[PDB]
Amino acid sequence: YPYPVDEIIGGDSVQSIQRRLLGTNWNPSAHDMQMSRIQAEDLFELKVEIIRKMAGLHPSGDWMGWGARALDNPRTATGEEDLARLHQMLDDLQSRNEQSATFWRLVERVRLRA
Repeated sequence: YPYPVDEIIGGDSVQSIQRRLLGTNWNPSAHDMQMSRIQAEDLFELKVEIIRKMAGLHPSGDWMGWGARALDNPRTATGEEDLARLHQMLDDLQSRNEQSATFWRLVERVRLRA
């Protein structure tokens, strides 16, 4: 796995995503810790790929500092985006770059440098 669990990219880390996945489960079993860690690693790796892509497509956006917040979903239980949806977003950016709906949606969401 390419990232230590405490390395922060775009304002998130594996550990911070795991904490969000755990939600109100303040005393999780070892089983729930394992499950949330595996899911958090998968989400983080994908988020980083999207954030790095957007950082170049959108230099005015503070992608490396705050990009993870632009990938939240207000309609999910944890606020994390669905894994398959993140894959769809990355495919859209890889296929169509700044001509994609994903590019424009993310440009509108993200905090700017200025």
